[PDB]
Amino acid sequence: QTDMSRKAFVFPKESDTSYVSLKAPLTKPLKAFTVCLHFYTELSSTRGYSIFSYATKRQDNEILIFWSKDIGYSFTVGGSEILFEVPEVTVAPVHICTSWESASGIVEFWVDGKPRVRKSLKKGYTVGAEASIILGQEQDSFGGNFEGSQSLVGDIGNVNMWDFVLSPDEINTIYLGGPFSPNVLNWRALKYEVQGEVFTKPQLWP
Amino acid sequence: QTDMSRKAFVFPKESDTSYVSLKAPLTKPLKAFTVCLHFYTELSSTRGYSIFSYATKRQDNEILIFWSKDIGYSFTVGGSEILFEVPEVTVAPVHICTSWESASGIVEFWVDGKPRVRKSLKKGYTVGAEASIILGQEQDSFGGNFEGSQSLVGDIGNVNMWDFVLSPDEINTIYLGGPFSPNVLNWRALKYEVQGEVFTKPQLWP
Amino acid sequence: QTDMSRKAFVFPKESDTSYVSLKAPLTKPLKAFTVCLHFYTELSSTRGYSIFSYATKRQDNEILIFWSKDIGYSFTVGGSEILFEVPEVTVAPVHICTSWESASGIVEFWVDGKPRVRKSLKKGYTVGAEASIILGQEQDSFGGNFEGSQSLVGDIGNVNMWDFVLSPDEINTIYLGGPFSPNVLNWRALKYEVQGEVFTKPQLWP
Amino acid sequence: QTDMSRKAFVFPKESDTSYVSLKAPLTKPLKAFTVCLHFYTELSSTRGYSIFSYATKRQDNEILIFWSKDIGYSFTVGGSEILFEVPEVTVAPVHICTSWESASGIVEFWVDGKPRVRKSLKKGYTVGAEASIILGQEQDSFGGNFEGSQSLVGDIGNVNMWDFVLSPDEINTIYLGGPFSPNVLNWRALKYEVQGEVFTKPQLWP
Amino acid sequence: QTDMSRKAFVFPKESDTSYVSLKAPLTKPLKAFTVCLHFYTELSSTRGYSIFSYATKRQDNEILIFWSKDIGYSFTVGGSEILFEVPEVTVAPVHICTSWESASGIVEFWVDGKPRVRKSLKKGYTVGAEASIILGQEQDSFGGNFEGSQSLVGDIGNVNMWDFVLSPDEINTIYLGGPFSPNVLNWRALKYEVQGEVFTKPQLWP
Ligand SMILES: C[N+](C)(C)CCOP(=O)(O)O
Ligand SMILES: C[N+](C)(C)CCOP(=O)(O)O
Ligand SMILES: C[N+](C)(C)CCOP(=O)(O)O
Ligand SMILES: C[N+](C)(C)CCOP(=O)(O)O
Ligand SMILES: C[N+](C)(C)CCOP(=O)(O)O
Ligand SMILES: [Ca+2]
Ligand SMILES: [Ca+2]
Ligand SMILES: [Ca+2]
Ligand SMILES: [Ca+2]
Ligand SMILES: [Ca+2]
Ligand SMILES: [Ca+2]
Ligand SMILES: [Ca+2]
Ligand SMILES: [Ca+2]
Ligand SMILES: [Ca+2]
Ligand SMILES: [Ca+2]
Repeated sequence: QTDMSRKAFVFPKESDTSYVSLKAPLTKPLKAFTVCLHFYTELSSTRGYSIFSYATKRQDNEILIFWSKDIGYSFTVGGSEILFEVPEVTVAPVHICTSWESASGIVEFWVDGKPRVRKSLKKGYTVGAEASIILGQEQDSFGGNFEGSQSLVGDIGNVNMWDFVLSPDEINTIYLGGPFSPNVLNWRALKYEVQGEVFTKPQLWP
Repeated sequence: QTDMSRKAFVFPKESDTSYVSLKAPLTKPLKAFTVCLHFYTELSSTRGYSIFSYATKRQDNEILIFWSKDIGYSFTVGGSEILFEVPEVTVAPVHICTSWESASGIVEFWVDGKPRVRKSLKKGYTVGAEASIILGQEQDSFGGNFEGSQSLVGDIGNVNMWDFVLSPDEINTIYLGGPFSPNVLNWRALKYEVQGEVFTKPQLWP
Repeated sequence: QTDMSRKAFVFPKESDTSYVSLKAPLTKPLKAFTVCLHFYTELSSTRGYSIFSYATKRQDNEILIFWSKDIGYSFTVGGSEILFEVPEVTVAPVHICTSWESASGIVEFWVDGKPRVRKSLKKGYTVGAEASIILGQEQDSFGGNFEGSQSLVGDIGNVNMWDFVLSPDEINTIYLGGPFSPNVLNWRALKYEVQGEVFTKPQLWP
Repeated sequence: QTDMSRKAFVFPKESDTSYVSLKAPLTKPLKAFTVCLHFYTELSSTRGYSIFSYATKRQDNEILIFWSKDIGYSFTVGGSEILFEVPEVTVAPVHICTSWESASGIVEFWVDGKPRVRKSLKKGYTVGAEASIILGQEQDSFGGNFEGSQSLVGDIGNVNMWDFVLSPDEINTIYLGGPFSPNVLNWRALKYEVQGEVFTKPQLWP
Repeated sequence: QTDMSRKAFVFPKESDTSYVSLKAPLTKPLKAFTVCLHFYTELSSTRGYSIFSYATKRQDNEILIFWSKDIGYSFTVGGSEILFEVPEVTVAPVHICTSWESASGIVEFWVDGKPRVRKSLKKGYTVGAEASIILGQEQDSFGGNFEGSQSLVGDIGNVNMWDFVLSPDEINTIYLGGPFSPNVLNWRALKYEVQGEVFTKPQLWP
């Protein structure tokens, strides 16, 4: 386990080879999850990019968080998609927490600790446990077929994942930096492999 | 019996079918009232929607608070309508209180604790006590004929109603959240029943 | 005498008949005066209205503070006018103070405690003491012939008047609502008569 | 000598006859100087005006601070001139300090305690002390040839002048109203001759 | 050497002759650096200018920080350039810190203590120690061939340089004016040569 606390991955070039792959010894399929992360990039006015990409052998977009140019955050689970529109994008590091629940299909999207409206997606689905998690790229297969025009450029960090929906009060503790214990994927204890041109640096965000 | 403190109803998809019916003990006709409720929806740019629909067997729009696209809050009692202009709208949860008084016809409308100018409406009218209070839908008959295009999407909560006009000091306490106790419809002691795609979830607003 | 503290007059309808008449104990003519008041109205985008009309047998516009559509605050003394043009207006309660001094003709106009530039009006004039003071209407006879399109809609209150020019420091404490004592017209010791649709209600402002 | 503290001159109408003449005790030519003042006017919407004027038998614009419409502050020494352009202006009192040094020609212009870029002007020149200082008018002969379209309207005060360049730290104590002691022209011990319709009134700026 | 603290160099007119040379005590080639500085100029809307020019006998733009009109900051190493574009610019002093690392090519740019996204430049390059460092001008030969169009006008100071990439925390204390000690170029201990119309004055920025 590597403690990545206060560190961030830097993807400083547009490329299809640069990525990191994050391990998840997860034994059971996800009836719900939350994923939170920090990212920073100036691509938001140039083009879309993959922020977080979870894939399984049956489904290359099993969870994906994706900025889509001139729209906002695409959030898609099980290959079906919703949009959270962002009409005035800004150049700053941004903290997103997203969460999804099978029992109701409710999606929550939180940006910088402010909630977006709850939306419905994939009620009754179940996210596969045998999955490849990739940062820095969008993957179109179980572990590859990355597209250079979908790569992230800039920084990502504080990637945390839970197998349950965090309440609003928990998400405030995340954003404000209280203590917490992610039970699927944990930045304090991350297991990962780095590929290509990717660096670990001090985080820019406070 | 249910105490909904810190919980909100979620209507996560547009339909003609998802709604909740709220029950009131009142049998004395309302010579005045206040209703306060907190809600969050992104429909405000796309289309109109019904925030709070109060029908009586005589009259489908006995009280209604409604958002009209590019107009602002429509408010109506006894089927007669006034408009509160909202020249620009922002995506965030919004708390409104509205109160009406037959003896003067004055309507007050309050948005996030800031008052709109008082207006006259239906002086001398009297709202019927036999009531079908419905959230999430607009009703065009007593408890039915919902127009799906008028449905709410998103969250509603803290629905409280009083048989009298709250003073400005009380209304500030409602918004900032101090102690109070309504006598027509109390969120902390809410008789309700639920139909269709409706969920009770932790409230997104502090 | 009525202490109108915390209370305001509400004019909830257009009419040529809703008004209040304020009685001044005023024997000697005014070589100088100050008037301060709160009002709140949505007419500002739509048409002009009379904030404060002071009339005499010789002159129906002996003092008049008047909003002029797409122009701003007209202030007239003795029927001569100057304009404090406002480039754009916002819907919130407004506090104004106006002072005038015959011995110099200098007018000061204050809005929310911010001074507008001093101007000259009717140097050496003398305002009559035997006056009809009307709130809610503009008058063109001594006490009547109101014009409906000039009537106020919404609220007025904290109407105070002094037979001398307040300094900048006093006018600040008027806006802050500190200790002061008017001597021509006092909201805590008001003598008035109400005609038509007018109501006394809690004030909508701090 | 008169202590004008807390007081300001008021020019309440446009004319070419109202002005006030300030007497400097100075006898030795100025190789450097600073002047600071508060003024307030609405004319910036409409026309240029002479804020501070200094003239000599040989030169009518020996120092002149002048608002040039659609441009900003003109500053001129010895009849040559530079602009500190101002793209956005607002109706409020404004405090300016300007300072000049023959040994470099560097001008500093400070507006509301926030500095403008240093610009060179009349390097090596020398300013005549046998001078008439005028507020309210531009000045085209030693004491006269005023131009009505260049008169100031509104208020002027805190006129202070030093025969040396104040440091940046000193100028902050001016703007924040701390202690200082001018030696060419001192608002706390002023000599002046008021002429025409000019009034001394309590200042509007804090 | 001189302690220049609280003082800045003023370049008050455009020329191809006014410049200062800073004598780095530098002997071993730089595999990384940080340079921080304050500058203030109104040229940013009119034309580009050289903020900090480092050259070696082989290479006239060995490190160059430059403003490109309607583009933003150009940062170049070894003659290769990246843009940190700026869509809106304001007339105020600006503090920049910039860093580069040979081992990765990661460039950081910090404007007023806000980080720009990290970008890749000149991986594996090395920066020569035998160098001419010049402010006020761009240099196209080792110590000369200045272009008037590329001269700085206005003020520059607090120039500090390190032979290593400062962390985000260390860069914050620089912006906040906490204690630090540069090891390549130090404003507390500057060695420099001055040519032409350049002056040392008290700094305008806080
Ligand atoms: C989310 N998205 C559809 C915009 C892009 C990803 O889809 P795909 O390229 O992986 O097929
Ligand atoms: C308020 N409204 C008139 C815009 C919509 C509701 O009217 P209705 O559809 O119930 O007849
Ligand atoms: C509108 N006005 C204040 C300029 C003039 C009003 O004159 P009048 O309508 O009272 O006769
Ligand atoms: C143009 N100016 C306003 C800076 C100077 C005017 O000098 P003058 O010709 O009006 O006396
Ligand atoms: C402006 N620039 C920094 C991109 C290039 C400058 O080239 P040069 O003028 O130093 O030769
Ligand atoms: Ca894919
Ligand atoms: Ca893809
Ligand atoms: Ca209806
Ligand atoms: Ca309907
Ligand atoms: Ca009249
Ligand atoms: Ca009239
Ligand atoms: Ca002149
Ligand atoms: Ca002239
Ligand atoms: Ca060069
Ligand atoms: Ca060059």
